[PDB]
Amino acid sequence: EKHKILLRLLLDS
Repeated sequence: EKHKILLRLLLDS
């Protein structure tokens, strides 16, 4: 579930 949280924090900008 670590790879899902990183992907969302980034492409958010």
